[PDB]
Amino acid sequence: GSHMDYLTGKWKLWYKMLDVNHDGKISIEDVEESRNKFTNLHELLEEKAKGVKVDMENWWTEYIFGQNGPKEISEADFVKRLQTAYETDKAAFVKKMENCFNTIFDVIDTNKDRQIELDEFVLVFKAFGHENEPAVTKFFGLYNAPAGIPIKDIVAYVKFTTSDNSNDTDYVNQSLKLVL
Ligand SMILES: [Ca+2]
Ligand SMILES: [Ca+2]
Repeated sequence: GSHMDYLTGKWKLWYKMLDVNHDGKISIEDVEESRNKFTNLHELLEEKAKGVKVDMENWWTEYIFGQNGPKEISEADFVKRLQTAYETDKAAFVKKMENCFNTIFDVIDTNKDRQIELDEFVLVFKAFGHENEPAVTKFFGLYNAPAGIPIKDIVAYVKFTTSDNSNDTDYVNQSLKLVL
């Protein structure tokens, strides 16, 4: 239904952000390119960087790939598995999406002040291959928190990945059509 058609569009858009190497699959080269450029661009040294790399890779294997999952994920396979999950238990699906973005936004939280500064936010996109800096910054401005968007803005990506309502004012859906 239309609930699903609007959601399918957001899920496909979210797939293109995750596919860092624009090859139509989610694979280990995506995990490696994103984690390597995240640590390098935060001026991290070898130990703290590898610890950040373990954290990034655990996020991918838990919330994207899934245990007992395929080695590579197409967009079709990605939307098929998210659709099946939403149809079987929506409440559980929302919780998993909450748990997902809670994990990643803590990685993005580099100073650990439990908020997402402008610098932390532009760099996760830059690490994930997205260099539209005026569009990331205008995206940041939409949340009226100039010096710090609190990490309970995973509720924005919860809306983006779980809401079935085409009427929502979704700043994530709006700005990712500009950044990527
Ligand atoms: Ca890829
Ligand atoms: Ca921070």
